[PDB]
Amino acid sequence: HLVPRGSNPPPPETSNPNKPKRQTNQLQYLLRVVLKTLWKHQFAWPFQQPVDAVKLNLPDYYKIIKTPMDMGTIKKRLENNYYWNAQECIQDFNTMFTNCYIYNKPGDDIVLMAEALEKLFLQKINELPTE
Ligand SMILES: CCc1noc2cc(OC)c(NS(=O)(=O)c3ccccc3OC)cc12
Repeated sequence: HLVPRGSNPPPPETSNPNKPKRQTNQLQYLLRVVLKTLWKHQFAWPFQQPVDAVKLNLPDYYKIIKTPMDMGTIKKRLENNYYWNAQECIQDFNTMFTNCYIYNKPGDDIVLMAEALEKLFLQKINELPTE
């Protein structure tokens, strides 16, 4: 391991009692449809939890990525009704993807994984119900 255990940041928050939130049918769909389908995809597993820079030997990760996001966080945010609207959640997915494409080079296996999840994401977003 390039770096000691403990060198991960605290994960992104999944609750914030003073943050405004609302349940919308669009947020319900984000959980029930979008998250559940990407979650069980064969390429999801690197995205199901915060990047463990220690375990995975990416000691530079949190030098480069200052706004981390992952689908474990997003799943928790949806289940806990953290969001005010669908857009704040979509923002989280886009942040997760962009981080991957910033950190890695095009064609790297991790990027092909993210690209495939992103394709499916965008397909499922396409059918977002009207509020
Ligand atoms: C969002 C998770 C992530 N973003 O960028 C990464 C780069 C990684 O190692 C190259 C790893 N390491 S890994 O063992 O989880 C891994 C996953 C898929 C393909 C290759 C790979 O490690 C070489 C993870 C990420």
